[PDB]
Amino acid sequence: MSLPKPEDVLVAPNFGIQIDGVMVEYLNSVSNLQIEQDVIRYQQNQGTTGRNNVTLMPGVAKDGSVQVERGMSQSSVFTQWINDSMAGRMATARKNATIIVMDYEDNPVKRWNLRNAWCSKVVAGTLKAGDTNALTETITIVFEELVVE
Amino acid sequence: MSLPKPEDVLVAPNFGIQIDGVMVEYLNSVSNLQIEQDVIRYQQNQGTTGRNNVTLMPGVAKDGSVQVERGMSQSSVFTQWINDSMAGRMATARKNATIIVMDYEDNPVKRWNLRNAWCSKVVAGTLKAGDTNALTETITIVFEELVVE
Amino acid sequence: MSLPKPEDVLVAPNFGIQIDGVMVEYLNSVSNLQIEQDVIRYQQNQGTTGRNNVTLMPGVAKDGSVQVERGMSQSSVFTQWINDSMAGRMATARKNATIIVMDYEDNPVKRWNLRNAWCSKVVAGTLKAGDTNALTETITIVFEELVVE
Amino acid sequence: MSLPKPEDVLVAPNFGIQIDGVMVEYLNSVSNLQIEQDVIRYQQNQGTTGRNNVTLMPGVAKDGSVQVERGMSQSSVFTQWINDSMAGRMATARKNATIIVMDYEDNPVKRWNLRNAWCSKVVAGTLKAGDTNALTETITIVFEELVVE
Amino acid sequence: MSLPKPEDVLVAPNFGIQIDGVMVEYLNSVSNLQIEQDVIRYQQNQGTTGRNNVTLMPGVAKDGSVQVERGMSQSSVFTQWINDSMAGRMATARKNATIIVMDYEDNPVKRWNLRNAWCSKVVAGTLKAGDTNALTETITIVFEELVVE
Amino acid sequence: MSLPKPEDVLVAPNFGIQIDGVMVEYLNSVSNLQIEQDVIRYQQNQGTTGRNNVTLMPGVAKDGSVQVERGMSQSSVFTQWINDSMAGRMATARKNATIIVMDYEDNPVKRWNLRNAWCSKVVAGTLKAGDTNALTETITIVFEELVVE
Amino acid sequence: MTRKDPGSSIWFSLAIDGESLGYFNGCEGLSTQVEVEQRQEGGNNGFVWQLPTRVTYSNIRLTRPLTPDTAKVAKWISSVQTGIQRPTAQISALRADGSLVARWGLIDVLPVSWQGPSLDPGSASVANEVLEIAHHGFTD
Amino acid sequence: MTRKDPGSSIWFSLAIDGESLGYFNGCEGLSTQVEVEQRQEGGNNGFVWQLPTRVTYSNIRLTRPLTPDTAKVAKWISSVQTGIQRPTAQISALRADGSLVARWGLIDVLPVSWQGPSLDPGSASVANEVLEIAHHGFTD
Amino acid sequence: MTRKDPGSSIWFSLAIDGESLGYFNGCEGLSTQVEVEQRQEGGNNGFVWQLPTRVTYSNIRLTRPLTPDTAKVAKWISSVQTGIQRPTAQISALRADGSLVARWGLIDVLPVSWQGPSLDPGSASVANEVLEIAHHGFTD
Amino acid sequence: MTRKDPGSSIWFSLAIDGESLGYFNGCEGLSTQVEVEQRQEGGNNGFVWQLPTRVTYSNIRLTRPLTPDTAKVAKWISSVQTGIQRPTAQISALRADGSLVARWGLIDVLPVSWQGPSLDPGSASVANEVLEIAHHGFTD
Amino acid sequence: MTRKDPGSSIWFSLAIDGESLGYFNGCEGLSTQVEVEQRQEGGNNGFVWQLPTRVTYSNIRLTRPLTPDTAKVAKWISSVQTGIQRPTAQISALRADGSLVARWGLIDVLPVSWQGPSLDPGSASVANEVLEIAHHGFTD
Amino acid sequence: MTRKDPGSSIWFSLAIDGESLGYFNGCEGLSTQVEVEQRQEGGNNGFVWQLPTRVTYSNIRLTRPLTPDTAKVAKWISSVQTGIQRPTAQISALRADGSLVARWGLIDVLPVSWQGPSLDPGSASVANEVLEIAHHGFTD
Repeated sequence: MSLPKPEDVLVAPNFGIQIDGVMVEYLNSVSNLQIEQDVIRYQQNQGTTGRNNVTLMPGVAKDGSVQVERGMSQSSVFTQWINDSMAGRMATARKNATIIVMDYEDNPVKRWNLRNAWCSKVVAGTLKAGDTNALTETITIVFEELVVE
Repeated sequence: MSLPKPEDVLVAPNFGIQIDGVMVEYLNSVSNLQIEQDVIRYQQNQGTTGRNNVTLMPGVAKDGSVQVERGMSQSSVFTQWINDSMAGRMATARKNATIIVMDYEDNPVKRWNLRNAWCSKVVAGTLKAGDTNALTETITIVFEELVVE
Repeated sequence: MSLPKPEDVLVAPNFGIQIDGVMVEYLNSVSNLQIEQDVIRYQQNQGTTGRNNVTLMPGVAKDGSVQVERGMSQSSVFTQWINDSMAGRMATARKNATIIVMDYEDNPVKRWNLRNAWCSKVVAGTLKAGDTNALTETITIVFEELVVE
Repeated sequence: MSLPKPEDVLVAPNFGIQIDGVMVEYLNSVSNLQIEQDVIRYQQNQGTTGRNNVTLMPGVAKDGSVQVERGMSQSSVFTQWINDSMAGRMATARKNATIIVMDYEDNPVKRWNLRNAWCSKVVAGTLKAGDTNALTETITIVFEELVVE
Repeated sequence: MSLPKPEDVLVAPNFGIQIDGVMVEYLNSVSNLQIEQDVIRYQQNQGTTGRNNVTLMPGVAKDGSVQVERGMSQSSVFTQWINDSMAGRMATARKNATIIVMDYEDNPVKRWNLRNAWCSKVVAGTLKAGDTNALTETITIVFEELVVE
Repeated sequence: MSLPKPEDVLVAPNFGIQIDGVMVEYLNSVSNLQIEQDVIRYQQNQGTTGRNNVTLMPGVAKDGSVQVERGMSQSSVFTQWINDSMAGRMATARKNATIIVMDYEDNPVKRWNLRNAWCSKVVAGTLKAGDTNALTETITIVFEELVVE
Repeated sequence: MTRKDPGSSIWFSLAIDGESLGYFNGCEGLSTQVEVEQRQEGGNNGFVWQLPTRVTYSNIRLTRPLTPDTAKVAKWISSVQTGIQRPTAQISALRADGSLVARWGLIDVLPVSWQGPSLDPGSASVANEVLEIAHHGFTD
Repeated sequence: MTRKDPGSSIWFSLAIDGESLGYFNGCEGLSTQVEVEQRQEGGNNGFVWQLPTRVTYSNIRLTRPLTPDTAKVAKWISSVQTGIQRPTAQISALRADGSLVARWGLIDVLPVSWQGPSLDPGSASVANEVLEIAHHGFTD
Repeated sequence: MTRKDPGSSIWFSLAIDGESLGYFNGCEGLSTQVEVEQRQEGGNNGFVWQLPTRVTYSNIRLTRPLTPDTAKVAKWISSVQTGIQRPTAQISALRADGSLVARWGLIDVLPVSWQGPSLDPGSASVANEVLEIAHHGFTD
Repeated sequence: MTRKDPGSSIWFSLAIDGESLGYFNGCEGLSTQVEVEQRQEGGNNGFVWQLPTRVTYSNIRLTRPLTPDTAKVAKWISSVQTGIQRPTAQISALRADGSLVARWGLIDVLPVSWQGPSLDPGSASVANEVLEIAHHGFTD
Repeated sequence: MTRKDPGSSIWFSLAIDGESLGYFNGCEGLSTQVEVEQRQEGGNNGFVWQLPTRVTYSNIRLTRPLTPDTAKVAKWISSVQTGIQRPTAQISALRADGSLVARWGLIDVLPVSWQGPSLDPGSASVANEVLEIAHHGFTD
Repeated sequence: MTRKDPGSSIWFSLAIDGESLGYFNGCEGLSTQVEVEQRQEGGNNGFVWQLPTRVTYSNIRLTRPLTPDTAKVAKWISSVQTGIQRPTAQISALRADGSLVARWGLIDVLPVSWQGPSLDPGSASVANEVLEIAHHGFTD
């Protein structure tokens, strides 16, 4: 924003998913806008292979986007999302999602609207007795349609 | 707990299982809940290949979580579990388990209730004559149903 | 070309794609002139299996360039390019491109003309709350025919 | 076993196998008690997922051992073991084995009985002219029946 | 050669091929004279499985030896070579080749006479905007017959 | 050999092959005695697949020892060995070989007799204009019968 | 449409009525063919008339883990000497919620084949007996 | 000249008219054949005369995910007892833009087989009912 | 339920009585079918009657590692000239504990084929002679 | 010699004349066979006499991407009723220089089959219609 | 006893006597079969009687590396015109120690086929001539 | 014994004489079969007699890279209408240096088929015409 040479610097994410995924949360990543490529080996009168024609594909989606809600506090809302999906109840599990990016000052500048969220995984960090950092309750979120914007 | 920004630090494991665990249980690494996904490439009549419709799968399991009992002391209860269990005798081999997580103060906060245990492996560390650290009796407990909570 | 062997110091890129440019464009990854071989095993009357003949093949193309526009500012041309190819409209998505290499002094010396550009991928960098090194809106550009010159 | 924190230290290996041992020896490598995996996704009548049932498996043998005798002295028992197997003569090839683990003070506390040893591979270290390390006559021992205790 | 224990030095490459050479050539990092083998499990009469009999094969070529002309100067000689093989014109692309090695003092001693050069690949270095090293126009040259001498 | 703890030192290689050796010899590695295993999962009347007995094999061969002449001097002996093999002429190709391991003091103690050797790789090191180390004319030697002693 | 609810091939419920066969574990081949008789009208070239003729239902292979209740199936099969009872089976496809997608049923059944477990000391899997069911009309 | 890229094997549109079968999801085997008759000229070695004879259209296998609207196709097949209907269906191939590349139309439709879903407790997929169809001619 | 005790396909017990064939190592193809006969009612389209007639048992292929006791099998097979004997065989599947899941038996056996070892200088396996077995019924 | 002019299997030129079928993209099966007749002499064991009898030219399958000009092919195939035309084809293999290595020309063609595109929502490819071609002889 | 002497399938010994065919390198298909005859007892549903009938020995495919001594086998095969000779043959299985496990013998032999080497400029292998051999009976 | 001279399957030499076919590049299927007539001696069981009858030589498939000299083959094949010459052929196997292991020769030849190149715009290979050749016997 401020300069013609800006960078959307780090330390500025958030979300607005209806599951109360708030407060401590770091290290979301692996966002993608997948599109693969076809192959045709077209022919002509000259007999040259005619280069390599390429044509469009489906939006691959399935972008597992990994969220790391560092530290599993008394809040167990993340494990309620997956435990809901395991038995079904799509009325509450198939949640819309949004990832917010804020600029050099804490103001939103771009939003990666997520069409469908799933939360198909939840892992926990190693429980080593003698280390220093904290448990990480990493979540993997799957889509149905690709991100927008 | 103490603050709205908490972190259950790495140093708070313990295991309450019917096999008599002892003072050293130390490292404990892999623990997750996997559901997986499929693909429906449903297309309507507008001609679009449509979004990759995604539907629910079963509760993928067999997530053995490795319990590194630092020290092959005279307590051979781990190998015994493998042994009797290897020769069958599932009357004393299922042994539903539990992993306990505590705060800075040693009070349980979140417990990963298990459903069935196997102890399907037990590897000892290298025996180099001249090294420094201890001997690790790594375990590979296996589930039948996934963890709970 | 000032001296006998001054080569080309790598700090001199700039693109020339038809869509609107970018101030920074702070990386430009591998570009290739790919073409593999064939194999014949011909033997002469003498009896030797003979040197394995190697004939030719088509220029495989499909060269992917991971143009990295350091910083996702409000310039959404990159995500407008792919979102355009998601639905079609080759009239505005099949735009030929040019990569310019500049001399030790900022003058163009060699240009890699691209016969067809596609923008089949846009991937954002990880958002670690507490890290550095800004955001990278890495782009992958596909071809139809290989580069020229 | 001096105190309830024994952490049986790793620098105490030895083994009496039927052929003559060696004064110098170290690096007794991975020795485990592995079990297989049986999958039987069972279905009830609630239409539920069915927790993937896990069953019992054969104790899978062939636990490879990489004994590392420091250097090839004039002693040639190890290469006589393999040269004996490569021709036959099981009367002197299939021999029992026993890895001994010693206490913090040099007394035996736990023994890994091996039912059948084979010595299926002897490999020498590199012969670099200028290195400072020593030759290693690494052995690989396999089993017919898994270890005991 | 002056001393009684010469072993050459890495700093003595040069090559004369019918296409024009360049001033500085950083690398050439593959030079193989590969020939493969067989396996015959021949049986005599008394019963042994017999030694692993091995025989002689083609001197398999395709040992493209990647070359690194440090600096894509205005000299477009390399990209003219590949641009011929792409369109055919094998009369001028199938070039004979040589590689010269010199002593501790610059004088040829051993020459790797090639037999058929092809230049089937031209790859440029990353155009990082801020690095320090130069630009490498790496060339991959393929053979029809393996090297000589 | 002197103490009951011979740290039989890495720095003592040499070998005598009927084709003239070299005064200087940079490398020697990857020599072993390899035999594989069967897996019979036998059954009794108790039904336990209790053990998987293993049975003897051929003396698996083709142990590529890899000789590294410290430098490609004017001595073209190694490339004459392979160039002889490529055209046949087993009268000069199927050469016996013997790697010698020398005592702490430069005396022979153990000898790896190579029953039948025949070279198949004379790969050479890379040429960098600015490096420091030397040219390595790596040799890969193939066997027919495993090494003896 | 509440984001639909498309069927899948994991959730189901397979059962046979009558004799204590219990609930099975995997279906296959449920199909209804229609025999068509092709008559080539000699007057005009360009196609061959397609006319329907009868409807035939193919066999169904049902599999389940080998459990001690397999003695019931052998008793049922070997009852053909004294007469076979023909109960009414049921094949259903579900979603993870346990609700219904489309429930089929077999009007009358008849054992055809019973491929027993393939015992093997090496391969690690569950013994899967296979029961083959003859078919009749679809219930409605 | 523009780049009229050809029909990708992804974008399409499949439909059946008449009975509410809706829109399908996959097609295979759409083909027209002629039965050449070979007569070997006796006095001339060197070839065998090829003479055209009639034109025939092969069957098509249309597959869609199993949805609760599968009760219609099962009803349609079983309607042959009391009178069947041949609705007229379409098969079209499109590009990403949704324009038309080549639109074929089945002149008359007759069901032949309906391979139902293959239920399986292990395989992670989605039930795909297979509805065959008898060709009768191409529209124009 | 004691967490049940489902059958598996590793633990077993295979034996033949009579001639000292001993205990085998792997079964296959143990199966029993029914020869149904299809008759099509003329006036009632939509189904074909599935009348049940007889029952046919199929052959069994038993395999074991080649051991010096294979002379007994060749003696048994080549005894058909001077009179054969039909002992009674058993096929049982067990869980790991060594208990019983389902014990089948063969009323009367008869050799059919004996595929000997596939000798090979390269492949690293173990000789597995195969003894096919004819059948007469299940014991109860 | 000029380092020879070796054959290749990528560069080619496939065309059909006559109706505006245009240039195709992939050949297959171009083959000529004879039909030898084996008569075995009774009194001379050791061999069976081989006597040539006629030659026969096999069919050719030509494939190309599904372009909007596929309407011409269906028009050609469905012209059998009102009268067909046999144009003259060509099948030529080339080296990358664009020169000629071997040129075959089909004397008279005739459609046999047209396997249309195989539409599939999940498979990333491009539709390849297949036009089988009957044969009458090579040209010279 | 003494940790048993288990059979293996890598050590062997294959030889033909008489004509200087020498020692071979691989065997396959050594098998004996008895053609059972099935009789359906009319009045008793429940099985089909199994009755033995004759014994039949199948052919054997023996392979060896192509060696200049292949002129003998070609001469032996082409000796049918002037009278053939059938020498006894031996097939034996061995352990690594070289001790006998089970030594079979072929009473009388006869060539059936000789699949010569499959020459190929690309494939890196060794020519393996195949000598199919007839059979009469096992020796004792 | 000069460490033997074992045969191999890379070095060879394939040629046909007479018509300028030149030297080929790959062989296959070179084989001789002797038909055996089985008569079941009714008196005694345990074996079935094996008797030799005639000796038949199978076809050979020779392949080579497509070269402009393929016009000679088509002239040879299409010469049936005017007369076919049967030139002698030769198949040989050599070691690394180029000495002889076993040289076979076909006394009389005859074309049976010529499968031309399989042109493909994507598959990177070299066109390999296949000339199937008849046979009359080995030479000595």
